[PDB]
Formats: sequence, C-alpha cells, structure tokens
Amino acid sequence: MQIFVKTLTGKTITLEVEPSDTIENVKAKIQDKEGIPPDQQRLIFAGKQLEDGRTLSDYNIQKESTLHLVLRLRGG
Amino acid sequence: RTIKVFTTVDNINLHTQVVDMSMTYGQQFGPTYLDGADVTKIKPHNSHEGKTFYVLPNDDTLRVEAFEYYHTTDPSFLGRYMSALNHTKKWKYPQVNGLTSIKWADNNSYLATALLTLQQIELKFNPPALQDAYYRARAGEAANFCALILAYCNKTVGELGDVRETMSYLFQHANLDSCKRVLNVVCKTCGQQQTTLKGVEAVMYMGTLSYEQFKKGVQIPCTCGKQATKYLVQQESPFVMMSAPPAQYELKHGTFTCASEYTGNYQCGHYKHITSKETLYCIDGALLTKSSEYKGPITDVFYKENSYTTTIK
Ligand SMILES: [Cl-]
Ligand SMILES: [Cl-]
Ligand SMILES: [Zn+2]
Repeated sequence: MQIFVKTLTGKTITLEVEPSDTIENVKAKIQDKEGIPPDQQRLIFAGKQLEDGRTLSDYNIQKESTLHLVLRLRGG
Repeated sequence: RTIKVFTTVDNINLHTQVVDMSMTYGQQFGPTYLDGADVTKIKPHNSHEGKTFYVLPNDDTLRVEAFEYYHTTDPSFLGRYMSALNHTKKWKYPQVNGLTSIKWADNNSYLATALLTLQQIELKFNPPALQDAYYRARAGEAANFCALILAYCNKTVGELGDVRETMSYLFQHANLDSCKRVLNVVCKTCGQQQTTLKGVEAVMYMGTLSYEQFKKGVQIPCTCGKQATKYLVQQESPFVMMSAPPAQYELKHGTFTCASEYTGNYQCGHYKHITSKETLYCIDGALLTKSSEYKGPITDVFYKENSYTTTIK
C-alpha cells in the first residue's frame, strides 16, 4: 500500500509500505529515497508524533494517508 | 585492615559495608562512584571512612530499591547519571525573577529551556528521583535534576538537543494518565471521524504553535483526496505543548505560559526561553530582557489548561 510523506519544503514523497511496517522501517524507506539519516527524522501523523517500534497499524495509518517529516533540532 | 562505608543506589537507603583496604571498590562492590567520581579501579582511602558510595545493583535488594527510585531497569543508567553529574555540579544555576536557570556551558541551552519550562507547568513526576531532584532544582541546586534529565533522555553533556524531545521523554515519567484529548476530522464527502488520545499523546502537537488555531480548525488531507477540517473537541490536562518547525512568530503578553525560541539551523542552534509575567521576559541562561512585545523564531508554546469543550456543533 502507498502512503505520502510531506517534507519541510512541501515536496511530497510516495512510499510502498505494509500495515505491520514499524516507524523505523518507514524511516529506512525515506533514507533510501531522500538520503536523510533515520536518526534526524521525526514522523508526524496529523499532529501526533509517531514513535519507534510501533507499527502503521498501531496508529491506524491506512493507504493514501499523508505523514509529515520534520527534523530534530540541535540546540546548544 | 578495613573501614566502614555506606553503599546506595538512591542516596536515601544506605547499606553499611566493611571494605578490605587491600582490594579495589570494584572487586568488592562492582562499579562504584563517590560524589559522581568513578572509584571502581581505586583502593579504599582513610578519609573514605563514613562516606556514601553509589553502586550498580548486584543483588535483589539494590535492584528493587533502584527500580522504586528511578523507574528504569537500564543497567547503564547509573553510570550515565554519574558521568553527567560530574559536569552538572560545575554549572551555575542563577535565579532569574524567581525561576532557576543555567548559565551557558557545554551546549546546555535546550536543558536550561526545559528546566525553566518545568517550573511553569503543573506536572507530577512518578519516579521519586525526579520528584526529589526537582524540589532541589526549584531551590537553586539543579545539578542532580540536570544529570537525571540527561540520563532519562539518553543525552551526554555537550551533546546538542531538542526541547520538544526532552519534554516528551520526561512526560513519559509524569502522571498524565487522566489527560485526555478528543479530536474531530470532518470531510464534506466522507463524514466525521472522532479520535481520543490519552497521556503524553493528549498534551503534545506538532504542526502549529497556536492553541486558538487548533480549537478553530486546521486543514488536513482526507484519504478521499479532498481537504478535511480537524479541530479540538475536548482537552482535559493542566497544560498543552504546541510545537512547529521554527518560524518567525509574535508572542502576545497574557496569551500563553512560556515558549522556546530556536535560532540557527538543523545542524546547530541556540534556545532562549520566553515567559509571560507582568510583561514579556526573554531568559537566555543568566540574562533576562523585559519587553512589551516579542517576535522571533518560536518552536514550542506552552498554554495552561484545565478542561476545554468546543462550541463547534
Ligand atoms: Cl540504596
Ligand atoms: Cl514532581
Ligand atoms: Zn474525505
């Protein structure tokens, strides 16, 4: 099934995924397509932060769903 | 030849020990710390008589006490907490109009921003370690609280950090059990979908800084291919944290509790803390600037709540 991922520039990315895919799995698929290291990535579903080691099914993310990709801040 | 010392996991329950002065603490107790310093490979000294040493739990008594005090089973936790403590004891914790801050050192701006925030939102910590260290921190002695935050968030002293991520991990250790959020998503074609979130998920939002905009409605994609409206139906919590990628934002006096300003880029940035009192305060470590207005690159805004119900039918 396909999901969409909106980047900070407004670029939309298509991924192929399965409901049992963990968030880490989705982060690898984005690393594959955009080369962003998974450690920098934060996935958001309609305002809710998706956490590592939960699945798309856990968050009831269905086909044609849109995620937002934001990046961790580096404050010092 | 032997001295008496106390071993502990929590610095509250002390266990009298008689230590063989011809063997290292390590051979006798396992990993051992004295006021943060690792003394595992060190032999007992005269002036150690009567002193308290932290030890890694190596029996069921210390394991139970450790879990009861910290609420974690991570065997790396004590060493990480002790490593951070050696640095945080050297930081300066100035009072800035009645709040404990931190002077800048070791890339600690995200930590100082979190500490200031925690003093302004109603939060009950579950682990006794965080409850005890918080009360000391509020009185100006924040070194143990700062080292605990670094240990719980899996951060090292000097590592760059994210306030939103720090708050999120610490909220896992707070009693937010009864916090509740109800949302409605309305597509003119598909109809209405209501969602209920509880605990940490009920007090966080990433996408807009405006609590008022969340109440009024935000446009999101519906899987049908149209735009739907999402709005807050109900919020039951003592605060909400509204976050967004950093962007120029005007903070209006009396309309929020406090906020995180992030200047820089995704490689390197600096946080300041803005709080609304009799006027707007911008706290930058030890420095305090008072202004009637404030505009800057804001990334988190905290609002006080108790119970909100929408009037949207
Ligand atoms: Cl103990
Ligand atoms: Cl507390
Ligand atoms: Zn629809």
